[PDB]
Amino acid sequence: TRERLLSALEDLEVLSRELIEMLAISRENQVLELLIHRDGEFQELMKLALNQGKIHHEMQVLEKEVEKRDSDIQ
Amino acid sequence: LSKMSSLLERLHAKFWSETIKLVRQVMEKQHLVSCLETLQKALKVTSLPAMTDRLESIARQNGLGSHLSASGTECYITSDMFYVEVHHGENPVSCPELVQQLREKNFDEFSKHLKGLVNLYNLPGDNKLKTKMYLALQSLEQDLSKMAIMYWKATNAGPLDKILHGSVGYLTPRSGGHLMNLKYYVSPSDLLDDIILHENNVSRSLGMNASVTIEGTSAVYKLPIAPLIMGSHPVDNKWTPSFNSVDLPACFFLKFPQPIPVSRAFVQKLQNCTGIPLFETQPTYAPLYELITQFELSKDPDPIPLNHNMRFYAALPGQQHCYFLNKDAPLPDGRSLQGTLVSKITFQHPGRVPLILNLIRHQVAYNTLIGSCVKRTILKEDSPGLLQFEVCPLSESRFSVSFQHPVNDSLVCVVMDVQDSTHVSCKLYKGLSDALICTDDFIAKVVQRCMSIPVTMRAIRRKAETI
Amino acid sequence: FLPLVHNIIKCMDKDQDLNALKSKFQEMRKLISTMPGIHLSPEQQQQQLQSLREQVRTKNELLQKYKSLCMFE
Repeated sequence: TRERLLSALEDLEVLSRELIEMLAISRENQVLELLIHRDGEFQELMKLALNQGKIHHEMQVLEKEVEKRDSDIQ
Repeated sequence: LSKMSSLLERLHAKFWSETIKLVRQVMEKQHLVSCLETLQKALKVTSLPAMTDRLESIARQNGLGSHLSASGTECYITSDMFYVEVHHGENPVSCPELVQQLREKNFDEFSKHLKGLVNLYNLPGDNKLKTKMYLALQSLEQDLSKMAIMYWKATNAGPLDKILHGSVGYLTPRSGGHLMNLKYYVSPSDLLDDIILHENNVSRSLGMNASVTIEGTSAVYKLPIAPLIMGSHPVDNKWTPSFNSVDLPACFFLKFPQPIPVSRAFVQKLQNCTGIPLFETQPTYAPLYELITQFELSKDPDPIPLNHNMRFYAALPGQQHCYFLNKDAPLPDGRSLQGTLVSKITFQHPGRVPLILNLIRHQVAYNTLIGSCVKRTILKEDSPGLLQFEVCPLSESRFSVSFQHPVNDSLVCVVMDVQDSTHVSCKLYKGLSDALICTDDFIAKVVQRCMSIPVTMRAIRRKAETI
Repeated sequence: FLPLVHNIIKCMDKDQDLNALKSKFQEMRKLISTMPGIHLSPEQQQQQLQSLREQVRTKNELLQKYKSLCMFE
């Protein structure tokens, strides 16, 4: 999640920016439904970021395994 | 699709602490702010203050006088209701319906039975006559136990007999928004599901009810604020005369979840038995034949019109049936069985109710017999089967079924009637050169087994196929 | 990011910069969480998982082919 986080970052930031004045001019929900839509969206992303984190760091071990194996071959 | 505009607008608005600064300055220098907060209440995470705001949001829709007393205790203050949750009296019962609905996420039906007590206190009295009618309701409600007790005193039979062929019906208890309902009919075609045992832990929706509550009318009836039964018969009930009483502007009403296509004779049957007329105004009486069909085509409703066009079809596993009910027959009066649809039944005192129910019980079994022909099963352009059955009316809650003989080409005119709550006599007319088909005890047995017609029209054909 | 917006709306109702600061903290923790991700595509990660497994297996395969044969008579 690279281009996805920034897309989730910029959408949630400008939508949070959007909700500031609509509360201010009252003293809608179409912009609110996208907030929770991106809320449950981006909750997948840092979970998928740590999914990438556990996968990336698992591959670090595996290539450390085969480096010794190749060296043992070597 | 509004996100693309949301992505486009904020990107231009990007090219943000002044927005917070302008909002505070606009704040520093009614309904709609509560509107956005209430629209946010479904977005709030559950907690002690959030469900308090959720119930106060609910009470905004219910209209109740919102008072908070603690983080766990709340008091509902209105015209005629005062209970606490975790008038003219305290909370009648902290019923487990109220407690368990608030404990779980049943906040919607928390609002419903709050309005059921509003339905229990929707009287136009000066809040003194309201309680009096409610007391007349309660005196009626106190009576309602007695007949159920009385009939239990009369016999220690099953609840089905208390429902089918007993006094009153099944005394479903009232509880808050729940009213005391009475249970009166089910066919065994309705009763058997997938064979349901008849234990007393019965659902509050399995079938159809006779719900009773009071409703304040312009018409004024002398209703007993005190109970109407202080002396009681050994197996019957006995009603003392009214008055305490006063001229209370209401009548006790019997309510049903559905409109019953009832005969014209049933209307005068109910007009005579109560004394209070069934119709304050006359509707256009249409024949009972087209009333039961829409009564018996909408119980499993579909958006698509079926449009049987007076011919009915029965996609049965063993035989194939085609039906002619024959509304508006050449009867000697010139008119068929006309009728109306009813869910309001008026009665002044608790002595009126059990006799009306027998008339309804007489009336309802006739709807279920007739509408057993009425079906959604559409088997189409089938040359085998598709027997020409012509039902023809004979009298009120009576008819006959004249149809092509299968063996000969003659007629069998099966005179049929309803004679009690579920009792049905069966009669056989037949072509003059014809053989044995059935005994009517078998026909009464199958009707007293399921009281349907295409089953019988199969089973008669089955018994004719045997003989 | 949702509790930050909830804190913003509760702060403005009761009476922002700190919520934006922890939003930027979420941004930099996401930037830390970028080097696990689309650097090598996740579908391509799925394909090269089989490549690494085949590498391990063929390395083992040549190892028991070297060990297994009786080169002595």
